Amino acid sequence: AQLLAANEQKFKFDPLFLRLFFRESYPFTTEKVYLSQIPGLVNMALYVSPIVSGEVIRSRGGSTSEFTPGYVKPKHEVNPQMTLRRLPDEDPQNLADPAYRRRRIIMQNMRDEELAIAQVEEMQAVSAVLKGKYTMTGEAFDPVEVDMGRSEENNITQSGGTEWSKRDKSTYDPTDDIEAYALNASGVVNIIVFDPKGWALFRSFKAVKEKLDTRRGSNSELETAVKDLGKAVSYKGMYGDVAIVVYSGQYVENGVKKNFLPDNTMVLGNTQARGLRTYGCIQDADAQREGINASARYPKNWVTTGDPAREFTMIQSAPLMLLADPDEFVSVQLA
Amino acid sequence: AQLLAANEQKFKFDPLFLRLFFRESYPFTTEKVYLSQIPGLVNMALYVSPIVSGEVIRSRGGSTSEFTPGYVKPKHEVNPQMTLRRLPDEDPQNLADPAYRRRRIIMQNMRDEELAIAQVEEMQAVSAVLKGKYTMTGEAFDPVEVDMGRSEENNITQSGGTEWSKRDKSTYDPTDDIEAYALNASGVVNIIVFDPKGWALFRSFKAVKEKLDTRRGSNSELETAVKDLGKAVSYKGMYGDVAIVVYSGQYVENGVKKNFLPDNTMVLGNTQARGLRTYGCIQDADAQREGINASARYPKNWVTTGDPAREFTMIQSAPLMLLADPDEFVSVQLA
Amino acid sequence: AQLLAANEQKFKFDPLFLRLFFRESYPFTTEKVYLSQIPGLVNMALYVSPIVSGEVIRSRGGSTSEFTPGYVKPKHEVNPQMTLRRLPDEDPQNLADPAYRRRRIIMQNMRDEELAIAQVEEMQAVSAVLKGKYTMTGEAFDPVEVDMGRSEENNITQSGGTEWSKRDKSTYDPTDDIEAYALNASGVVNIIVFDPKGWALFRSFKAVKEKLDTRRGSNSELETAVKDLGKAVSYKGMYGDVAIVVYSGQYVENGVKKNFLPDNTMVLGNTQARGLRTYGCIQDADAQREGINASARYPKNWVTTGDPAREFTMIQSAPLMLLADPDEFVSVQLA
Repeated sequence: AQLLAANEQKFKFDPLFLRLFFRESYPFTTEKVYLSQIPGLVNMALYVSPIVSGEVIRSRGGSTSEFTPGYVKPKHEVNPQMTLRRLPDEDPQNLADPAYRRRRIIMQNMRDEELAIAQVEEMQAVSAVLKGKYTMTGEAFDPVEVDMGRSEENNITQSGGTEWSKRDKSTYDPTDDIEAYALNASGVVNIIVFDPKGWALFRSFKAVKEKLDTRRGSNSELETAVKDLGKAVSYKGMYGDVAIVVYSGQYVENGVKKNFLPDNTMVLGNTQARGLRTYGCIQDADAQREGINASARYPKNWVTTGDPAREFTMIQSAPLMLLADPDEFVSVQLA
Repeated sequence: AQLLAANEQKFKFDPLFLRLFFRESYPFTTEKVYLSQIPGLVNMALYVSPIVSGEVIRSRGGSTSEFTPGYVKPKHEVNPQMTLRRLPDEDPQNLADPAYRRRRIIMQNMRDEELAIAQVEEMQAVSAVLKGKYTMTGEAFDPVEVDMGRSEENNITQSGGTEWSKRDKSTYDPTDDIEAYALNASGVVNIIVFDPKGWALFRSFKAVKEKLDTRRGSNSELETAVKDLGKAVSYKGMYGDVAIVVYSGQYVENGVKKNFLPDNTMVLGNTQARGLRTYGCIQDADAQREGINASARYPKNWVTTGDPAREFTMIQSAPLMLLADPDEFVSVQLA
Repeated sequence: AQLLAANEQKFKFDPLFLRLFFRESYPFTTEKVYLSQIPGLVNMALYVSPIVSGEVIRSRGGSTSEFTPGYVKPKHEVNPQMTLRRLPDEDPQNLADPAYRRRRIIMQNMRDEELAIAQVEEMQAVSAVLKGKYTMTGEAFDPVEVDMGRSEENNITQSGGTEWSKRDKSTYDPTDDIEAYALNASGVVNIIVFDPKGWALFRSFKAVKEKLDTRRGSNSELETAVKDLGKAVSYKGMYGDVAIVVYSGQYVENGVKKNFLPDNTMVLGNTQARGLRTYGCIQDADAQREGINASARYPKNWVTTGDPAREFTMIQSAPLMLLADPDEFVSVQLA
């Protein structure tokens, strides 16, 4: 089989959430995850006279710790009936060699599952900032609930007497409403990312556009982060001191697509809300022998025999996407 | 005759339609086309338990996976009496020798036939993604039809009820219509290709003019693709968020030049579609003898005798320009 | 461990359907079964002009493709414990060597497995020609439907209108019904395979008994199949231009006998009806490293470790028994 060092991927394709909210990463050296091992936040100074030594500061963080991550693991065959994509300006002379073809196929595969893996921690963050509840289920999985510690005002839906859909589309000003939503944000609101169908309702108000600064160039760094995701994310403009993003990326189930966000929903938060990227041990006998129990991803290649007589490529990880302050975002289910 | 090494062109002049959507290519090592060998689409990661168990991900090609390549041969003769094109910086002195005469006329031929066949792949590609229907006809060839699988919702016709011509050119704003036609796109649209006639009635609205971006163009490296083949391809700027482009491509019929697209017909879709460039095998003795049947093009030359005591040059190809998801585009039948 | 040279079967138990309808066999090299690659039939040649360029035969036509094979892999074990089944007329002194008895028991083990896979293909074939539609399902092998394309009038039921039980066994004659069901046969019918208990009532009509001919010897070679499976094949005699046989074949379920023909069934068809014996790929990496992907059967023997410290025996296959023309038979459901 192939050596473990064959990990030539070097691609950063985090779908709009791992690349903006969960910059920090904390792998774990133990199977389960203990939340109480995060570094945490620090107090003021403990002002003291310069004659006596003071007390030592210790940061612990949170109370509940005993969580357990999901353990997805994609596995794939490399049956050399694979019709290789014709790389431009590649000589067909190398196409004769079975070894080059096999290496090409396994490298294509590695990309295949690396696109297959990103989605799970993607909707992990989606569920994180949608309600702050996280249920993980599945066959042969022992479903687990995760409570992030959210309040109920972070999930207010516009469902009263007056809604954005059943009022004036010309004279109403959505601002007063957006600050009414963002007042209980535990911080400055900075991202008002939209679901496109919901944005269709939002933009219907003209009062948006006479104040919508949709100048090219969000802030000169947001586009430096979002152009790579040219298929799923789009940037509208400035609503003054804040940015507007429309995201319609889709996760595909066994046979059909599905959008990550609920249709008529929007969320409020900030670009600097720190989010944890905790991972778990890789319970591979080989991994313990190579001291890589603490990592994010793990490739493997091996040749089985007898019943499934083939050779396979293997990935496994433990994503338990977390956010430091669940209440830093408020979710409005539009109506 | 000249050998197979006489393939020194290495020029990429595909007019805007093999470059924006079908960037990849899949030659086949079989006479027919099987979607089973197509990698297809990635799937979920399937939350599962630890090492206790594990199951293989298997990617299907759907139900229909049989197709007939569009195999075709242009033929030319090398009659050493044809008048040579007066290229610049071309010395007649090193042209008097028949050796240069022949090697230049054969090459000028070579070019004009890949130009014709390239027109052909573009024609079949636009036929496929203009409505989702697609057909394969030709004299001395059995008629063939291919269904891309386009949904009925992505073939909207403007003529029904509410056209664009009989509205007020000063107040009727087409942002509402473009958004209502882009909602059912199965993906955020960013390329808004127009036709030379249809663009006029669209742009006629004054509300369009002010919001239009024209400052040098600020989309992407697409400008590099546009300025190369700028003859039939025109670029205006940004619709606020998306690219506005007018295509005026032409193809040579029996004796008449005809536009690539019907006049009042618009295409809407993404800048990163997944488009297939499948090819059949090269059904001839020699290519099989060097085993290069899996390729886009095949040049070859000989001198045939007896009844046609003359020399001939062939190009063989077999395209079936194909699209994974027909529903990531919508066809607006304007009027 | 024994190699692939352990192929010593030479046993023909093709049960009355492989000799009579399924004469020709063809395994592919691609995973799916495409009918568009059958050799097809050949018609009468043409009287070509003496000295002229001729025509090349092109024997294709009829796609009807894209059917998936019925993969089956029954396992067995070679624990050298059981007393051998004493082979008639074999040298017994060499039984002292345990290596010989191992090489004998592996053969005996392959014998039962090939009997079982013949059982698989036989209830596949009978299920093929009784209604057309063929459903194959099982654990770890998802349900699969294969539709032959039989018209609704190929499965006439005697219960429709007048049954045969409420008929005089001393005055009524079944002839008119015979030609009535024989007209929509897409060919002459000369086989009337019966279910013996539903055929006793067929004999119950007096006219059948004397109208049946009992001259020793069939039309041409019908006894050839009869003399092989004498315990379950019987040839009753002649009915003018149609030959009467009764099949009483049975197969093992997990531990029990089941009959092949449902009680009240008659089938009418032609001796020369074309039925393919298609076979699928062998999904075994060893096959590709020996390039034996195109085969009907595949031996395999290896040694398992850790939990099941045993040695296994394997024959993997995937029959997809097929009819060129589903309307080539009439299955009258008696009543």
